[PDB]
Amino acid sequence: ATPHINAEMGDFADVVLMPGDPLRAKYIAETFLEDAREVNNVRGMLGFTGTYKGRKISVMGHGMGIPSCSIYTKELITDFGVKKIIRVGSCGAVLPHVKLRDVVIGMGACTDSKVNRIRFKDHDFAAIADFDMVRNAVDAAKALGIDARVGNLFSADLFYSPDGEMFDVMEKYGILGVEMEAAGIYGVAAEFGAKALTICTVSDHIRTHEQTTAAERQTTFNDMIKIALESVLLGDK
Amino acid sequence: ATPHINAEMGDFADVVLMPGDPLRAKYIAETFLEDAREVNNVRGMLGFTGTYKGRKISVMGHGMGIPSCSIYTKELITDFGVKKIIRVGSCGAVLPHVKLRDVVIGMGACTDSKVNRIRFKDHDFAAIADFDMVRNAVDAAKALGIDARVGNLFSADLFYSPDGEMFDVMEKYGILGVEMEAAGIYGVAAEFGAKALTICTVSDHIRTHEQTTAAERQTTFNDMIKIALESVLLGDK
Amino acid sequence: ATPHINAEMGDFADVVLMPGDPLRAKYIAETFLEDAREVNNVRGMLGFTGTYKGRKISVMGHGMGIPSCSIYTKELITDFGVKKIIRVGSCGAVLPHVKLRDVVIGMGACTDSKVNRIRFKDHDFAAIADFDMVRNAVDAAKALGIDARVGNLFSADLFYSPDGEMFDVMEKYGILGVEMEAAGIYGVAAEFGAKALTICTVSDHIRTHEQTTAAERQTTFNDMIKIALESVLLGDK
Amino acid sequence: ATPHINAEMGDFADVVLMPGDPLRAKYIAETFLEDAREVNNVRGMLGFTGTYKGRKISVMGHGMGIPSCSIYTKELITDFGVKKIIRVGSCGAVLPHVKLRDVVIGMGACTDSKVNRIRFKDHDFAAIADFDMVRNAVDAAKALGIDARVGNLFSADLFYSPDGEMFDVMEKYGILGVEMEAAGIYGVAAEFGAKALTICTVSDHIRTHEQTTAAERQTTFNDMIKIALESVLLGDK
Amino acid sequence: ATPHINAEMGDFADVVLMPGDPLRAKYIAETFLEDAREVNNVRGMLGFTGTYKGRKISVMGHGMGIPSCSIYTKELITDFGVKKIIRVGSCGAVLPHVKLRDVVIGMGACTDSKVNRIRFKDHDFAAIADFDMVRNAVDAAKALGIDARVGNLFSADLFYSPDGEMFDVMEKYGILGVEMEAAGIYGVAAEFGAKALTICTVSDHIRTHEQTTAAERQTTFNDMIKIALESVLLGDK
Amino acid sequence: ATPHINAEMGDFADVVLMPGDPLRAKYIAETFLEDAREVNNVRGMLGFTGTYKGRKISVMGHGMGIPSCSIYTKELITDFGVKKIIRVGSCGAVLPHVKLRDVVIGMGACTDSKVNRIRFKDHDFAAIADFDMVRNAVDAAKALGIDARVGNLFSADLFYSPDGEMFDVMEKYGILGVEMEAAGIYGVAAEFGAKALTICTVSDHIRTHEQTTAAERQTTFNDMIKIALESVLLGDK
Ligand SMILES: Cc1ncnc2nc[nH]c12
Ligand SMILES: Cc1ncnc2nc[nH]c12
Ligand SMILES: Cc1ncnc2nc[nH]c12
Ligand SMILES: Cc1ncnc2nc[nH]c12
Ligand SMILES: Cc1ncnc2nc[nH]c12
Ligand SMILES: Cc1ncnc2nc[nH]c12
Repeated sequence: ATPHINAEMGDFADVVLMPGDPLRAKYIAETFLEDAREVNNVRGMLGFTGTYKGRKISVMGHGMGIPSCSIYTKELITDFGVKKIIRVGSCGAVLPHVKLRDVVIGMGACTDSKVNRIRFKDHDFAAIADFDMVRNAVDAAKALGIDARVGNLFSADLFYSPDGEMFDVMEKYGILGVEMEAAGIYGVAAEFGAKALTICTVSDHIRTHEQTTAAERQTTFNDMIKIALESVLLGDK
Repeated sequence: ATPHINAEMGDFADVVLMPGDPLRAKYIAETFLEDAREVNNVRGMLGFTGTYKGRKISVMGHGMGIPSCSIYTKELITDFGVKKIIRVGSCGAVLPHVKLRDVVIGMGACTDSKVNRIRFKDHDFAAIADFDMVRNAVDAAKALGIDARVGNLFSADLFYSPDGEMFDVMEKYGILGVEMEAAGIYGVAAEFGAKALTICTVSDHIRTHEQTTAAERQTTFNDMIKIALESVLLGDK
Repeated sequence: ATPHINAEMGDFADVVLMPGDPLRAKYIAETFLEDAREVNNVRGMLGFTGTYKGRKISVMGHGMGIPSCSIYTKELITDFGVKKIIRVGSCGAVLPHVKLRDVVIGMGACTDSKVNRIRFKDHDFAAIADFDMVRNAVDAAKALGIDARVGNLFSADLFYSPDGEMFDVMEKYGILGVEMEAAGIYGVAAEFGAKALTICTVSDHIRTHEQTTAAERQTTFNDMIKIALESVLLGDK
Repeated sequence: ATPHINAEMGDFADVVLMPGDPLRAKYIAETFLEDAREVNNVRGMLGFTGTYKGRKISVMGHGMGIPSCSIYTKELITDFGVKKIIRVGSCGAVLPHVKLRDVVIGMGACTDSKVNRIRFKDHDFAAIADFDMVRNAVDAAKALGIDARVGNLFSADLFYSPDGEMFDVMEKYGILGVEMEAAGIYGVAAEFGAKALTICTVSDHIRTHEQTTAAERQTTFNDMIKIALESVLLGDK
Repeated sequence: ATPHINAEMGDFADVVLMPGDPLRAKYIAETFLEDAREVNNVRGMLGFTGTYKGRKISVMGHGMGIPSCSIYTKELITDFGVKKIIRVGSCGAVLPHVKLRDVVIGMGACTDSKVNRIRFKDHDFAAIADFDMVRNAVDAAKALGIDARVGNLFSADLFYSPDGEMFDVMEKYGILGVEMEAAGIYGVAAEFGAKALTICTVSDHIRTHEQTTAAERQTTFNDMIKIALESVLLGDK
Repeated sequence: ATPHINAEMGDFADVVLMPGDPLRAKYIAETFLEDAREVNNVRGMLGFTGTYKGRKISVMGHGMGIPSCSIYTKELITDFGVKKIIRVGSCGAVLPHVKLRDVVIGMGACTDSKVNRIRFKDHDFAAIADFDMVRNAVDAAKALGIDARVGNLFSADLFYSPDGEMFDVMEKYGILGVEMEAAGIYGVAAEFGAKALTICTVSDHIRTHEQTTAAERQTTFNDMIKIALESVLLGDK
């Protein structure tokens, strides 16, 4: 057991999907995992382990923010033998052509945070995902007939940022989506030798100002989850 | 209802106690509040509103890290008329003379986060608590015969910091406790026009390594909650 | 004798009031101290030690700017056993509701100086005053029927700042007064193990431009000195 | 015609291969392209356009350092309609498990340069390559029986860096190779909406300097060019 | 009259020598100027105007630190028609070969301060003296048979710096002397269109740890002053 | 022989002239030096040694950007005993009173590069030329009836800077010319104990782009070389 996870080695699979919302983890466990057992509830950060098409898989919330997901992923990698982490969340759109229900894969992640600079002698550390995991995700989305956009995400420390001019910048440099963990998770993965990937569905559009709500929205969220789950299956083969 | 809180203007008191852990907010509602009523459960961030010796009070977790509490404190302040936020949590100590279970009042909060620099044109913004709130807490503590140090806290972005030596710097400058929120909450308070104070219980020494133990946790934690609740009363008078 | 103070251990009281202007230190010695004795004149930075209602007190100018007062406060603390430093000066206001002659207590001090970043590994060090000293001053002020705001000051390196807009940022974050020392004095206090507090008289509005006028200066200045001197008494009791 | 490219729109292909040394550009043109025609001589930075298996392609040296290649890549993107830039060169390794002559694909590029911060409001921009180009290169390498590693490169501003401890950091964070352009080219591509990729062959090892014959170097360099060239064909399919 | 100088246009010469110590200004006025009249005493910062070999010359203290000298030089340049400022002070040695009684001329000045970054969009502004003034100084020293070293000075914000490793750095890059104003004065000169120069005599040796005291020491200080005075005479011709 | 210079100690003179474009190096050698012998061909960066009025002198292109010239200047200083480096090239002007073909001597060089901060503990290093070399160049220019301006140059990392407002800043602070190497060469020279100078001729004007005939350009370029060459002779005297 670690400070934020009350479980023991073996309780988690070597791969863990991680949404920001713990309630979302329970939703993933019951919707896609068979024989899912809760392996953690500390601070209400629900974690589950089960199987997908016979493969052992875990899913657990990481809370909101780089500081939050950093603790959890680190504890998973160094104390529970987790070798892969796939964040599955929502991001805000900045690019006009990126429509809602578009699955976004963060090959890289820009950031507002100072954590990677702390780690990298105040230089620029390019926070990137594991290449194979990105490829597995793209191929899985393909097999499912889903159009995935691979590019840069932006991990912000302030969901309510005082600088709105930054969004024009993110747009100029092609940032595909804005969220709050990717850069943090990739920094932890590189620091402790594991692999990570972040997948997002666009729920908000800071461009055309139009969030999402319909059966269609929830269908895209599940597609993302399937992409994540199927991508690990391809990784095993 | 805001993006992370499903409640309506009026569901919250004008003062809100906030621990990091949502499960603690619940325990506080059940232990110190009468007519406890759950006003939010989005993302499992349990929020309660009740009464303490006649005063309307609210208690809701804020999650871990500056990005997490910044979201909640902001939404409470701008959409629920919350005037005062009182963070009640745990912190690690760096000063040898600061022993476990000690109660620390964060008059100020240092940080390695970039949030305030982003707000303050990259200059040094002194993240400070509201003076009256600090004084109220100091007084409530004396009335309860409890010792309470007043000074600087350090809000870290990385619980698992790769910069060990920074703790020597914290010690040299008198940091009373190491946590992960104060500086963010104080930043938001100044930005959105509210008042805040962070009270922390010394859960361990970053040096010695002695995580919370036995039933000591409850007494001290209850003392902190007692100090914060009473301080709110002295504040009204 | 230190490099900038020709005095000997014992020439100074354990508490020292310090205005920026050396000529003010003299006026204070003559006006409020009995048995006033000049203990330093190096670089014309007049220093005095006398008695106030029986208490041994010292008053010496610290010059203008963080680099200047850092030198003096440091030498007093490390070579003359000075335990408490109380800066008593003037400040420009940025908040419309803060009017001229207002008395401000710097609980905290923001700055655009790099001194604290150099001390704090380039992180954010919250330059704060000693809590008891702030409280003593707030009380001394009430006993004198004087209004005194408590909050953040901004210590600027450039009196003639080429960044006008920064004042809007100061206003937005509630800076009560703009001066040029607080943050440095608080930094030195933490570094060398002493206590400090900065009290300022609002000499004008950075906006309106209304430099000190008539005999109002003397009354208010004397009120500030009265508040600082009395605060030292409440401190001993 | 631009400040450093004396040619007209159409003279270059929509895809440009760029070696560090200009001499290599002429070699590439006469060794792998057919019907090559010179298109630029300014500053001795030779430029060539021709075909590889029917595909129109251009090659030209980009010089050493982020500033040099930023000039050329920018002009090609905005004035000659270039859509893809592939830098082909050498790099030094810091990882023991990375051998000389190993082919490294830079999915991302870290850097100690300020060009990206100046572009990104002083935040962390993750300088990444175009994902499809990365996979094309990996698949082309596989088809040619060549082993290819994908990950981070480090673009140094100083070949003779005053800091030797930084190499330990690079190793700790998995940097595959050290060179001097990638982060700059990726920044430029992002700024002007184009795609870029950097492929390097491990020339030396900052570790234990091994040894390679001019013959072995020849083979490796041609493998890198074929990879690059075949990757372009895969991209078209 | 300006906020820190109680004088009127004409009271100062268009050239002003400035030592840090106001008492030193009086020493210069009486030792080298004929018919010297005090033109300022605000805050005890003595200023004088007289003639040297028939030329109108002024001398005035600037206090200690960039923040201090910035105010004074700015007020002199923009309100008293001063076109030239020559700081004449003392500096600490860092280079072994730079002996005591060596006259140092700061063609440039490095710094710890953030003031020039505030002015220069956070970039590197090379704080330099006016070339002609440097040349006049070198020629004047020559005519007097004095060996002047021209190079870089280092303007520190902290006379008592917490980082001693910086001195090795200053030494590695050939900094000839350490003081506290040059960089500030050069920033003001460039900002308001005037010319400045800083001349120093080495009084302390942070290398061999040996200050200076003798008739010889005071002879070198006067040589520096003569150099400054004679250099302006050459400037007029 | 070094990584970028295939020559041996003695092949170069203790003084090296460096133009941006390598083609210019061959021109300088056959137009102003006698008995010239090639000493380097690596990467097409031609090197030559010979004599000018009996004085041994070398010339070789340094490429574009701080990173490029830093490599070459460092190797020449540490491996070929070079004592003086004179960069001769062009620059863009931002000051209206600075006309095309004007000769500019860089006593100092500002920059937006991080190389000097990385070298100087993140402080402001004033990248300055060797004073004697500056005066030699000014005197040589005078002797040749050429007008020469002395002051700051700005070494940009990005020829195509995203910020256009910075040019206003440069103008406000008197920058005489914009180029891309000076600050880097001065940094290197300071690091390895050598002397450097940068001389530029105003090629274009970021203001109103005027016009110059290839003939006028020829004349101006030769004037700059003579200046440089004659300045070396003056330095020897
Ligand atoms: C609109 C917005 N801004 C910042 N971070 C976000 N994550 C999701 N949506 C976001
Ligand atoms: C090491 C550390 N960092 C931040 N918050 C903490 N609480 C307890 N220990 C902590
Ligand atoms: C503009 C300004 N800056 C710093 N200190 C001051 N006191 C009065 N006005 C001031
Ligand atoms: C140390 C270093 N820096 C930059 N590029 C390189 N290629 C090989 N070694 C290198
Ligand atoms: C020793 C020392 N350190 C820092 N600044 C100084 N000015 C003069 N002497 C000095
Ligand atoms: C804009 C710019 N940047 C860098 N070097 C230059 N030479 C001429 N113009 C230039």
